[PDB]
Amino acid sequence: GVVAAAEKTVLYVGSKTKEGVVHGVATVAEKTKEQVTNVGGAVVTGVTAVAQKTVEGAGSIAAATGFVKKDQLEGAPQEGILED
Amino acid sequence: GVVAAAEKTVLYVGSKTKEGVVHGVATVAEKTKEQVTNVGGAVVTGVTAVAQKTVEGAGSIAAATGFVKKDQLEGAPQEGILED
Amino acid sequence: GVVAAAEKTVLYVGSKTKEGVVHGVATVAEKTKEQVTNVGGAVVTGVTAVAQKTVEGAGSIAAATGFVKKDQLEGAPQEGILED
Amino acid sequence: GVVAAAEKTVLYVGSKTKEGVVHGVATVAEKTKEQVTNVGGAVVTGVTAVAQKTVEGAGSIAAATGFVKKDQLEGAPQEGILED
Amino acid sequence: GVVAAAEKTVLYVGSKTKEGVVHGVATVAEKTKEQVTNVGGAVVTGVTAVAQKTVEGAGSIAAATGFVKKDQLEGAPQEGILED
Amino acid sequence: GVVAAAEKTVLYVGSKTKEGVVHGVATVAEKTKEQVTNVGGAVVTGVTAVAQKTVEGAGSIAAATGFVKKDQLEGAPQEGILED
Amino acid sequence: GVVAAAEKTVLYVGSKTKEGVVHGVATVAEKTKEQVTNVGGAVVTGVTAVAQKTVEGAGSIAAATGFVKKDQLEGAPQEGILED
Amino acid sequence: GVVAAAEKTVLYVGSKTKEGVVHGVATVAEKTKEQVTNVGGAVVTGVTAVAQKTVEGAGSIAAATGFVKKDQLEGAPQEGILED
Amino acid sequence: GVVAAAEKTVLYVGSKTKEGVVHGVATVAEKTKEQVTNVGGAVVTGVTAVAQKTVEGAGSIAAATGFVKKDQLEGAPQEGILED
Amino acid sequence: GVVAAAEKTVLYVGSKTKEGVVHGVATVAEKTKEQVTNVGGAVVTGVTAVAQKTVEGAGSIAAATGFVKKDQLEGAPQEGILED
Repeated sequence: GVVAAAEKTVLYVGSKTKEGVVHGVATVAEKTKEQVTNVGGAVVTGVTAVAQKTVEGAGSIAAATGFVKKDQLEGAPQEGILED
Repeated sequence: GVVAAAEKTVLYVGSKTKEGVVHGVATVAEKTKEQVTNVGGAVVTGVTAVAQKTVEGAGSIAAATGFVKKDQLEGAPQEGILED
Repeated sequence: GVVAAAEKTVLYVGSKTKEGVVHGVATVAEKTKEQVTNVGGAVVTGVTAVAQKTVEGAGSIAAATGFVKKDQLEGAPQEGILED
Repeated sequence: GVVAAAEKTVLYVGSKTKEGVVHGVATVAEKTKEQVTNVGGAVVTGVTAVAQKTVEGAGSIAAATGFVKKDQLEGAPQEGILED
Repeated sequence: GVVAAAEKTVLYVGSKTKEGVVHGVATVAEKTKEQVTNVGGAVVTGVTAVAQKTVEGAGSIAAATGFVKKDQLEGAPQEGILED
Repeated sequence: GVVAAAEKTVLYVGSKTKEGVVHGVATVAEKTKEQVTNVGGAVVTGVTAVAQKTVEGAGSIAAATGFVKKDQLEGAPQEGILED
Repeated sequence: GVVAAAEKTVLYVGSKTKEGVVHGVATVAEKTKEQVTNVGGAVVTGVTAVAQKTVEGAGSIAAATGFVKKDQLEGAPQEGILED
Repeated sequence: GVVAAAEKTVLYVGSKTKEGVVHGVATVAEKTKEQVTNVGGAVVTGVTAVAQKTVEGAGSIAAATGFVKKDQLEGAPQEGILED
Repeated sequence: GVVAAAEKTVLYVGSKTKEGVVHGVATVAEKTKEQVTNVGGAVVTGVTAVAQKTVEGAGSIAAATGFVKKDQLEGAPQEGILED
Repeated sequence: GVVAAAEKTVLYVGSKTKEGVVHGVATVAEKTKEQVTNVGGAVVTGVTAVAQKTVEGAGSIAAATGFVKKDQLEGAPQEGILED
């Protein structure tokens, strides 16, 4: 793996790794408006400076699935009515 | 793995790793408005400076699933009525 | 694993690892408004400077599931009526 | 594991690890308003500077599930009526 | 495990680990307003500077579940009426 | 000056002023080193969250003058010798 | 000056002023080192959350003057010798 | 000056001024080193979140003057010798 | 000046001014090194989030003057010798 | 001046001014090195988020003058010798 060896008989020996890293982030937001309206699904908004490492599995960042329907032998409606 | 060895008979030996890390983050938010309205699902908003490491499983950050329906042998409605 | 060895017969030997870490975060929020209204699901908002490590399981940060319905042999409604 | 050895016959030997850590966080919030209204689900808001390590289980931070319904052989309604 | 050994025949040998730790946090909140209204679920707000380690179980911080309903062979309503 | 008047025959009348004010300050300092060496002058360091108001005089914050020499009818030496 | 008057024949009349004020300050310092060495002058360090008001004079915060020498009809030496 | 008047026969009347003010400041400093060496002058470093108001005088923040020499009818040396 | 008047026989009347103001500042500094060496002058470094108002005088922020010499009827040397 | 008037017999009347103001600033600095060496003059470095208003005088931010010499009826040397 990540090994460092020196055999003396100034000196520098080094091994370094980086996986899933986020450095310096600077952000300014002044006059922001955000509306979210959902009825029967999934919504993901506003994800900033996120890091991850997964070894023996599934890695997911900002993932949205509306719905999972695995039935066996009723429906699944959604109704976003808006009027004026 | 991450090993460091020196054999003397200035010296520097080093091994270093980084997995799932977030450094310096600077954020300013002045006049922000946020509305969230949901009826039958999932919503994730505003995730900042998050880190993770998972070894023998599934890693997920900011994940939204509306609903899971695994029945066996009724429905699942949602109604977001808005009027004026 | 993470090992450090030196054999003498200035010297520096070092091994260091970092997994799931968040460093210096500076945040200013001045005039912020937030509205949340949900009826039958899940909502996650405002997650900042979070770190985790999981070894033999599932790691999840800011995860939302609307509902799980695993029946066997009624419905599940939601009604967000708003008027003016 | 994390081992450090030196064999003498200035010297420095060191091994150090970090898992699930949060460093210096500075936060200012001046004039913030927050409204939360839920009827039949789950809501998580405002999570800051949180760290965790789990070894033989599931680790979750800021997780919301609306409801779990595993029946066997009625419904589950929710009604957020608002008027003006 | 975490071991440190030295064999003499200035010297420094050290091994140190950190799991689930939160360092220096500075927070100022001046004029904050917060409203929470729930009828039949779960709400978690305002979690700051929290650390945990779990070995043979499930670790969860700021987790909300609306309700668990595992019946066997009525309903579960919720009604947040607001008017003006 | 700052006056407020109301003449009735909900009401709000208000006059407010702010001069030399410092609001919410959050600061974290983790591993800081500072060396100061002076021989014949003035040094000012590390001034944070300071406010002042002066009306009929001179206002000064973090002011350094090396020396004032107003003689009338010897010298003024300084010697910062450093060696290795 | 600061006056408030109301003439009735809910009501609110108010006049308020602020001069030289410091609000909420939160500070964390973990591992800090500071060295100061002076021989013949002035040093000011580490001034935090200080307020003042002066009306008919000179206001000064964290002010350093090395020395004042107003003679009339010897010298003023300084010697910071450091060796190794 | 700053006046507010209302003449009734919801209402809001307001006058407000701000002079020399500093709002929310968030700062993180992790591994900082600072060396200062002066022999015969003035040094000012590290000034943060400072406010002032002066009316009939001179206002100065972080001002450095090496020296003032107003003689009338000897010298003023400085010697920063450094060697290796 | 700053006046607000309303004559009733929802209403909002307002007058507001801002002079010399600094709002939300977020700063992160991780691994910073700073060396200062002066012999016979003035040095100003590191000035952040500073505000001022002066009415009948001279306003100066982060001002450096090496020296003032107004003699009347000796010299003023400086010697920064560095060797290796 | 800044006046606001309304004559009733929703309404909004407003007058607002801003002079010498700095809003939201976000800054990250990770690995910065700075050397300053002066012998007989003036140096100003690192000035951030500074505001000022001056009415009947001279306003100056980050101003450097090497030296003022107004004599009347010796010299002023400077010697920055560096060798290797």
